[PDB]
Amino acid sequence: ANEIIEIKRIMGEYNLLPDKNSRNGLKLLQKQADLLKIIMEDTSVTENTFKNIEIAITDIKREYYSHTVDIEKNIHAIWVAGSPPESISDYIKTFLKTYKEFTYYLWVDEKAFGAAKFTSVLKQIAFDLACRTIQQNTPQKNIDFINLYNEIRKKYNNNPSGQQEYLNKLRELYATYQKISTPLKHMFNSFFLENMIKLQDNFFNYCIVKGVTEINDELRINYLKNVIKLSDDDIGNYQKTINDNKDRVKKLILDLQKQFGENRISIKDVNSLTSLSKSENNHNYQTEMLLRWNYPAASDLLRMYILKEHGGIYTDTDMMPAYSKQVIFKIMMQTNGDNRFLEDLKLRRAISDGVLRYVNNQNIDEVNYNEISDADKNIIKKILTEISKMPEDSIFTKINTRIPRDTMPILRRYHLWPDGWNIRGLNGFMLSHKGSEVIDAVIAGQNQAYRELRRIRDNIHSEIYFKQTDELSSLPDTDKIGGILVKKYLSGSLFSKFRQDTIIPEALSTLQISGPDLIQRKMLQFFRSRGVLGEEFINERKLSDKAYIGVYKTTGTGKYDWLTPESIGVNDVTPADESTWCIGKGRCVDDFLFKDVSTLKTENLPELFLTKIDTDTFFSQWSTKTKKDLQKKIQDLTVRYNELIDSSTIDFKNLYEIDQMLHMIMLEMNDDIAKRSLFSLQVQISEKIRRMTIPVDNIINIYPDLHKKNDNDLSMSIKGFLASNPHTKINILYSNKTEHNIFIKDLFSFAVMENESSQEANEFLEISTFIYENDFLREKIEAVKNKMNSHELYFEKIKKEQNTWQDLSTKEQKLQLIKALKEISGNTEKDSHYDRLLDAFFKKHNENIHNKIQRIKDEFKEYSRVAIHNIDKVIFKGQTLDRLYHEGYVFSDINTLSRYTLHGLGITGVHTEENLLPAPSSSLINILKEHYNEDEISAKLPLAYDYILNKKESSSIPVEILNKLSELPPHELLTPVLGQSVNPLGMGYSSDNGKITEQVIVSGADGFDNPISGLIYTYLEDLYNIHVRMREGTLNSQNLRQLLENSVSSCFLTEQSINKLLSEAEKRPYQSLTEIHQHLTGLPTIADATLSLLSVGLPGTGKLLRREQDYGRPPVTAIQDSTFVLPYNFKGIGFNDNIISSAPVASSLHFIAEHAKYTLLSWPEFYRHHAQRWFEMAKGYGSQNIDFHPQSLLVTQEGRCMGLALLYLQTEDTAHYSILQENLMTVSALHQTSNRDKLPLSKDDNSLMTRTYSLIEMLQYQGNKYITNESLLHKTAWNQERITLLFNEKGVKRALISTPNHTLVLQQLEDIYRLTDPNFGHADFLSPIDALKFIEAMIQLTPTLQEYYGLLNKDINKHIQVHYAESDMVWNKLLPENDAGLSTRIQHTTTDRLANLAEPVAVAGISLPVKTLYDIGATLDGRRITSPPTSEQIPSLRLNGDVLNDYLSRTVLTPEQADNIRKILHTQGIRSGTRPIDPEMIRGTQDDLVSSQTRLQRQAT
Repeated sequence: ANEIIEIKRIMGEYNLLPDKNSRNGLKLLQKQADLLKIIMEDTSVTENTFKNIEIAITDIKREYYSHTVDIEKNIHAIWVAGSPPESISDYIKTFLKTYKEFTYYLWVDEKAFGAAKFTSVLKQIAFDLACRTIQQNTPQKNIDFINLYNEIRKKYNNNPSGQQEYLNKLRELYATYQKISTPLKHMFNSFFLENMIKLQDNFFNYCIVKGVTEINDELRINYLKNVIKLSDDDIGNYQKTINDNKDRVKKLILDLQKQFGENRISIKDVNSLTSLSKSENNHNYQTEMLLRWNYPAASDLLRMYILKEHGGIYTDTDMMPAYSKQVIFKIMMQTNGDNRFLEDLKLRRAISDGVLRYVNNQNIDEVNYNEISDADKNIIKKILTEISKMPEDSIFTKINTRIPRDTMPILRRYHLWPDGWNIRGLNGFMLSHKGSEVIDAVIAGQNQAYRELRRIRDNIHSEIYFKQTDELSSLPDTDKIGGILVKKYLSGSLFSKFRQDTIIPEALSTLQISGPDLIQRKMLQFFRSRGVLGEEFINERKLSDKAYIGVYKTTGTGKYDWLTPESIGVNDVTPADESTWCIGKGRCVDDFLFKDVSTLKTENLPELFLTKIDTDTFFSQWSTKTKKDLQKKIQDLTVRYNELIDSSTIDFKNLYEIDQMLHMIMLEMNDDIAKRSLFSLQVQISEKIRRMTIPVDNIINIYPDLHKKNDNDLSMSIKGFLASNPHTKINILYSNKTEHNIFIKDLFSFAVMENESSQEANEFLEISTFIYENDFLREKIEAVKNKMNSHELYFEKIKKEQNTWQDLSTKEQKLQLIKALKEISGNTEKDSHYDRLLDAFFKKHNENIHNKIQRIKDEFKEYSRVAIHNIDKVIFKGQTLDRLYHEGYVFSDINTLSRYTLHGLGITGVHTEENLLPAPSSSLINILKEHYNEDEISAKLPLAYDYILNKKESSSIPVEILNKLSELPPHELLTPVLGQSVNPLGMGYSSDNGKITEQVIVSGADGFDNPISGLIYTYLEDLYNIHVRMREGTLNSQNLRQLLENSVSSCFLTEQSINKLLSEAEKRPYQSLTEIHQHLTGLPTIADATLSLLSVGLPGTGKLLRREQDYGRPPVTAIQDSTFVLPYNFKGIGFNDNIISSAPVASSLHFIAEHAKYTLLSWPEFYRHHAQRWFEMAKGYGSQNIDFHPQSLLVTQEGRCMGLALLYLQTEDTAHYSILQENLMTVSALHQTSNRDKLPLSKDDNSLMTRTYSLIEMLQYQGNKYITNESLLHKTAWNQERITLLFNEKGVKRALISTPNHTLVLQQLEDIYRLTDPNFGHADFLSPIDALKFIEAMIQLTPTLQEYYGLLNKDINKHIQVHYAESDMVWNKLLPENDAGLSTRIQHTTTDRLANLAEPVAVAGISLPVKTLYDIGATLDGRRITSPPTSEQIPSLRLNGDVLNDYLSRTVLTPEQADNIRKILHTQGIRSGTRPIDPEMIRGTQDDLVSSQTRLQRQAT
């Protein structure tokens, strides 16, 4: 019925429109067709009659229409720097002659004539940095390619007479480059692309600091001077190139305007486009300046910008209009039955050359005719003579002018390669009208493609090696892109000599980021999104012939019909094509600018290098005035700045202070070089913030909507997350108060309407049609909504028991509810849907919500992990969210506030409102790709998930695929929450199309500091206060400023904000917290506000991070890798993640036996019985340093202790190793004291323990994932000689020795090989062979130990694996560098902190040091003491019992403090949660004669 009434509404609206041939009419038609398609496909009432289906199909054939729009009379072309004008002018003239009323525009970037020199300088800087990095990562092997390259760079010498020689030498050197091993080539590609990205980011930060709103040539010159030592000769060369290009453009345009008139052809400046400076496009044009390997071609973004802005026809300056009927006919008549002239490229190219010369009144028979037989030469000559005899103005025909609304036809090209016909679309020719939707779709696709390209940098934990086993389809894969860039850099230019088939590298076309293939893909997706109007353009997952232009008939009973094309195209086969630009036409050598990079200013590139400041060289450029004025501030800043940079954790107090004072130094200093140095410091701080990441606690929280009809999606999500990981704790949160308030709202709304089941449906549709046929239509809808909201406001205002108490009972107290509804109603009657039919409605409401909850509970009653929580019981009394619940809050964002409040309370992990699913793993995608196509995976995944979870087989998937899916464990096919990382600022955020939304909130692990949570708490309190003030109707500037005078959220307090807030308050007082947020800040979501809040505490780095968002960089609060997908299209929520191609590797979990021994009380037995044996074995093979630091964190062998192993891989020197060792000892002691003895810890110790455990879990998952993957780490079987030659010859610093149940670490610390086993500690050796023999012997130590490692009664040589990598930055990329400071800082327990200070406190009339008071254990409101209590905290200081009893169990406590403790215990009390202890603090043991001797000796000394 809803579908029928929607049909009626849409027909009513569409027939009354000012112009049906527009966007909204097309949208209405599309949605009508879609819903009618559902209706026909819906067997709701049988299949009706074949006649009804016939009616439906005739109707859908009818309603399509055409809605044709004309095209603007404009022709566009893009001028490319260095293009000779004498070649372009011919095609300009031909297009002007063919199209009479069209206006030709030549688009020229006046401010980028020198961009080629700048880009080449950046490219060679990047290549030299990559070469240096690769050389330093492979010191054992001397790569001769690098030596040859450096030798060539040295022998460059003379510039003017050696540029061509240098280019040719590089051309030959590419052949030598194509000889190194494949991993080296991958290293070059990855490093080269990454270095370009970093250099572009450095240039953009230079633009940010300089405060420039436009990028022009002298800005590039200044940047080059500030980066490299740029001389005056180079600036002269740059300016000469700029002037030469300007003169060429001026000459060309002057000649053309003289011959045709200065009104038909003119010149446009691309900087007039409003899309270059648009924030969404984030300056991808500048990036394309650099990441471009088809130099002679124009840019791909500018075409789309031009077509969107002005519209019309875009053409390349290398193309001619298509021939007319007569020309083709005469060509056939002069060749008889030889169709080779119209199909072979060479012959038609010669014909095109001849016709082009003829039309422009040049020497007709001067055609090249190269490599053409004499007979064909003569035939072409007669053909050209016949054409020349034919009058002009009839040789070229015009393309179709009319066009469907919101579409972009694409030129189609047919070529006759030796292997057959190649038919592809080209971006060389387009048609569009001003502002069509497909242009916007293609632009969005280009932005997404550029974001995905910038993934090797923006993502810390990327992939370096892929094995390139299978690669096809879209392929944005960075490895191939880097390969093409290296090809372009070294081997001159592309297209050299021969290129695959007929000088056409199709692989290039499939690899182009924004080439024709991306446009085709986005057009296909747009047409699919159109609906039932779209399949006319869709032909079996490919674009049909209707989308393209210049389509020839496919059925010519042999070849094609070159007489009557379906649509008219253009003659893209042109003598000035790339076939001449490759060899014949002179290659552009003005685009290269040699620059030796031995003079690189390393200290001015914070993104590339990490520089620690000092007082010697940091001030070697400042002016004397600023010197000795701010030099001292920087000098005493160094000590904190260097330790902040060289740290594993982030101290937010230190960071706040450092950044605030750097910003202060900025604001009060007037200089340009010192400001640049301090900005470099700020950029280093920002990069440090971005590199740090903290784990997530493997918890998913789902806040479902209990009003959706379908409930299988939530069950599917819960089951998928249960199957993804055997430790993922699932929480489902709801709120009885929220739905109760929703029900009351609906009741009041229906009542206030009253103030104004087939039979009931028929009556309602009759009433709706009756009011649609008279004045009640289009006159009271907005009245209904305004009146209901105003009466909701008024009912909120009156505040009776129905409001404050909300009638939470509804058992007997429905009587006053009914009489109140009568009072609010204007019926002045009885039982008017109030005494009757209302109790039934209430019963329906409660039964629906409660049965949904009951089904959710019962379906997962056997799983202890799935917990159903009620929000009303978790929140505290009197909080913001509690007051929102109590007063009555029914806005759609109440769930967002609930997520924020619940995270503030303490529950961590992912928070989401919709039904997320774990992302498919790489194995699942590989299985799917073995039978399907990449574009089909997104549609076939729901069936695969159904079969994996519910075991529901489908007929749409081959049985072999189902068997393969059933073969693998479910947790090998889905990606769990565990292992995901977030920014150290705290809460992350999901994203779409670059922007960040509130669909998913991923919070950091518990224990780690979280500033965003506190900022959100304070800001939500402020928003609630503002809400209350607007509700009361008493708000003005004064009290608004006073209400926000103490909180951080006062940086939004501008005049316009005040005016907007007051106007909105006067318009509609009762508004939502998110709406108030939008009115106050101007940002759409709270997620966008958080960075602004943080910039109050980080005035320098906060603004820098915000300002880098619109320069291509991801938001600092965004998520890189998405392990979640949405359950309606299966698209990742990540910023630059594509789940289909970049799928995460499956992690092999480790499972132990259920009877696993060594509980927490019995684990020390293992060390107790094996430590001495381990020591003897270590001494029996030669070891000068043996140290024991056994762990008590992991009693069982789950994860085979791999997490701990990875921590020992984090260190690379002995000092950091010792720091990590002692910190792990402290954490194990804390864990033993907490869990084994059941003694509560202090807040600091508990947080440290939680952080260490979260890190251990995350590293365990990551290590298990890395072990079972071959591209990342090279697995090897046990072989002593192989391993020792691996360390000696190949060169490896770190390796993991993995057994079935354990993991050992082997490092080359300094010159001494350290073998670490988390049990028994580490042993040092002077040679790898000794370490390997000791490992094998240590395995064969005791049958208990051998069994405990899972090597009992099994061969050792075939069950121990060795894992390593080819270079150490592989390890640096895999291992996260935010390890909570365990490897750099010495973590002090609260007892050590209290012992450090010496200040006894006066408690109960006696003096007691704070350390001893803590050791006794003093609980303030159920929490240990961390600071010395003041005079107002003593009476409330209780005493802990268990801690005290343990304290007596440990120490002897001589009477001199035993009496003091007696006084403390009697004066104070014992907290009820602990147990009482009898006073038995005495000391009378032994004799104090040894005490006499000890004091005698100490006085002696």
